[PDB]
Amino acid sequence: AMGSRVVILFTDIEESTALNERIGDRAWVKLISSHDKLVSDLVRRQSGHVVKSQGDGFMVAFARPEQAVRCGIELQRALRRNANEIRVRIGIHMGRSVRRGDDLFGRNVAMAARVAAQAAGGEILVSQPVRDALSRIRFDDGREVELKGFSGTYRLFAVL
Amino acid sequence: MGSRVVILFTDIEESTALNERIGDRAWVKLISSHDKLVSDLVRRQSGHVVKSQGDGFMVAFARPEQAVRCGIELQRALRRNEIRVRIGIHMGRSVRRGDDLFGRNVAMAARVAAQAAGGEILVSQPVRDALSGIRFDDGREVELKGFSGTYRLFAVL
Ligand SMILES: [Ca+2]
Ligand SMILES: [Ca+2]
Repeated sequence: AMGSRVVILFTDIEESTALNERIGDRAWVKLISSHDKLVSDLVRRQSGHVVKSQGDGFMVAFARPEQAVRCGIELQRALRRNANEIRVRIGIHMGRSVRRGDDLFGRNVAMAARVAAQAAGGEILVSQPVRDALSRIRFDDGREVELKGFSGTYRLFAVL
Repeated sequence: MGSRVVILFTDIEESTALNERIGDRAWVKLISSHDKLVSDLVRRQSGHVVKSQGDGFMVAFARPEQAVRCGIELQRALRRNEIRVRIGIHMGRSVRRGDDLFGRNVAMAARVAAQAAGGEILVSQPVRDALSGIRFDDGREVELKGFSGTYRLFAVL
């Protein structure tokens, strides 16, 4: 089979451009640097690696889905603690994808990005394969969506 | 808010549908050759690829004519070859740290590219004004997400 199994987590900040415009570039560079360090550290704690990041978005790879979910939960908790300003959406999907360079390519990379794009600020959504892989962490009963660039319907599950 | 820089974004129109159509094997081959093409052409105009992810590139140039020429050669090259790519170009101060670019003008460049049609090179008004060899349309006025008001964007003819 083409490619290797990987669990891909995408995250990005809700309305980051408006935030940047509000607080100005000096404050934004500090904010996004602090955020990057936060994400990086929490990823490393779950034996993940940040594959790509640009602006307010990150693509992260894990070997096991429980690591990816644990990382998301800790990130959302950490962001809530900080707020006591920044909300992030998190999406997780797993499947085979092709490593080329220090990037990942293939339909399951794109799918992971769409699972994330479906998530509200403050929310962690996972694809059905992730939910099913973790069925033995708690999930809602899912909602049915259609993902940009893909035919058919997909059920996405919120982490509780 | 950092050094003056010209920022070019490009990305493939509906790459996901494309991937699903030809399959991963074919897609990885396609995007690998596309990456080679873009990298080649950027270097030809003294640009520097700052970030690339999936079907997209963020590119830095010193001068707006370099960015526009690069965009023109890339569209021409792609025609000689199906994929359509959006190209957007903006200029302004951006913070350049750790081999990356930060700030509102990076976001603005991405918004300009996102407004471009496949096969189009769209530039912001500061880029058009700096180039006053290169011909533009009369512009179109649009809202860009995250920014207040409207912006006039100009296609390269
Ligand atoms: Ca965002
Ligand atoms: Ca695209």
